[PDB]
Order: sequence, then structure tokens, then C-alpha cells
Amino acid sequence: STGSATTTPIDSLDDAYITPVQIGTPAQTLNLDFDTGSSDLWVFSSETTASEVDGQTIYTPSKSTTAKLLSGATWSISYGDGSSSSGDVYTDTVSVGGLTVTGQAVESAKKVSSSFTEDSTIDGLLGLAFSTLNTVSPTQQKTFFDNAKASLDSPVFTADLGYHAPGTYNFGFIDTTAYTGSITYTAVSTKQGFWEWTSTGYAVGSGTFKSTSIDGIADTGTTLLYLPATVVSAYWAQVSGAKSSSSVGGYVFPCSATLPSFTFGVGSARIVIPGDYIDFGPISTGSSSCFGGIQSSAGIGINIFGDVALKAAFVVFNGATTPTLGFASK
Repeated sequence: STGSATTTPIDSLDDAYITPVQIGTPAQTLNLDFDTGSSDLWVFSSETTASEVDGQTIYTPSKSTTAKLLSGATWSISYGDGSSSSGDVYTDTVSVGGLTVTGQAVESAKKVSSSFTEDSTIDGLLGLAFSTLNTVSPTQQKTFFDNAKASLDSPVFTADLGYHAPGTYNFGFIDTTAYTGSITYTAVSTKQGFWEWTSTGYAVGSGTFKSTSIDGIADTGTTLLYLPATVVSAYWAQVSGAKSSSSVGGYVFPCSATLPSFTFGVGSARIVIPGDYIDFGPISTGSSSCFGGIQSSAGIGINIFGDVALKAAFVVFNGATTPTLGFASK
């Protein structure tokens, strides 16, 4: 089996991407944030506190003939950005881009934090990290990919995120027309539950490549690129007027600037993030100060290759017995 679904930026800044997901029978289609940095599939639902729903599409298990309450199971999650949600659990039929899993744990939200309520475009999350991070208690549940794996033509999924444009998530196959050159594969540690890998270094603009090991996670659910303070300082030093603003919460730069590219290493290969990908627009409406897309991971505790980086590549999440990551230019 395979699946293929289009993923679409939620706004003009690519703050996140939504992908339609069919849940239940008859299908209820919700637009989910596919997140390779977490492992829970959770949804706004008919059970969500009414004041905490503001425009999202909800899952109503009572209207699905294949929904079954997973007796006694609850879930509760906190994300890196301080957001959170919690609730109970159903199993139901879930399909992505034509790929169907029966008996998928669908985590129904009773409560969501304000940042979720305030984002009308995201109806929930579909986690694609390792199932060891799944928060369902007392019986941990498997991710959609983990459930689909054995049925797939190849035990892989791919992320092809667009810059200010739709992209694609594929399950079970590698579209060899979706990238240029070759895919370079690199080792993964699953020890923390993430798609964790080691970049071989970086370059700023047309500068020389610095060979240096940068451990981090490939995380489609994080908007920006979070790297060590040394690396980030070296980047913003090349933008006149750029500075780190504690009041704003990271590096800002004059909106009149032309941003240099940023290159990261994958083995001997190189992925180039164009400067425009690093612009996240005015800090507030009408401001001439713009927020940077490369920020310090100091105080996060881990480096994060978020959408800013991943959207510059065709990325293979290889779920073989020994998982690996592949990156190609496109």
C-alpha cells in the first residue's frame, strides 16, 4: 500500500502546514498538523470544552460507526512551545491520501491550550515521531505510521514541504521525480524518541563550509531552525542591523535586508536554505523589524531542524529496522 496527500501552509509565513485526514465512517475530514517531533494523533472533538473551540473542525465519535472508546485510556501532552492538550481515546479508521489504518488511536481533546484555540486552521496533530513518545495511559498507543508500516510497499514516509506553496507527504514510496540529484542518507538515533541525526556542518551565504557536528531532530511540527548560539550568531552577523532582542524573543532584522542563504551538511552533501526562507515578517503589524527564521536552541536543550530547513529538501523518514534519514535537494 501507499498514500499521498498534499500539505498546505496555514498562512503566508508557512507557520505550519495542514494535511487532510479522513477519520471514521462515514469519513470526517480534519486538517491535521503532521508532526515528526511528537507521537500522538489528537483532534478537536465534540468532547472539547466549548469555549476552547474557535472555528476548528471537530471529530464527533458518536457519528462514526467504526469508533470505539478505548476504555480507561487518557492522554496529556505538552509541546516545546509551551502549548498543551489532553483528553480520552477512541480507536477508529484513519486514512491519509488513500492509505487506510483500522484501529488507529484517535486521541479526543477535552482540553486544549489557548494557542490551539486561537489557531482556527489546525484541527489537531498527527504525530510521526517514534511510538515510544506516545502519551496514552495506561496503554501506550502506536502512531499512524507505525500501524501502517507493515502494509506499506516500503517502510518509509517522505516530507516535501513547499516554500509559500503546497507540498506533499507520501507514505510507502519514494517519488523519484520530486527531487534533484541523489538522496543522501544519514544515521538516526531513536534514543529520545525523535528522528535525531547529526549534521556535518554549515555555511552562511557564499562563505566557506564549517565542518562541525550538529546533533538535532528533523521536526516538521516546528516552524523555525533552532541551532547552537555560535552558529546562529555567525549567521545574523552577516545581516546589517540584525540583533537578538530579549523583548521580542529572538533575532530580529531590518525588513529592508536581503538575507543570505544558510547551508547545512548531510554527510558530504549540502542543503541550501535560500535567504527568503529565513524571513518571518514584521514582529507586529506595520513594524519594520522582521523576525528571523534561524534562532538559538540555547535553553531548548536540543537543536531543531524545523520547517525552515526541511522545506529546502526532499526528506525521507526511513522506518526500516534500523531507521535512517535521507535528504535531497529539489
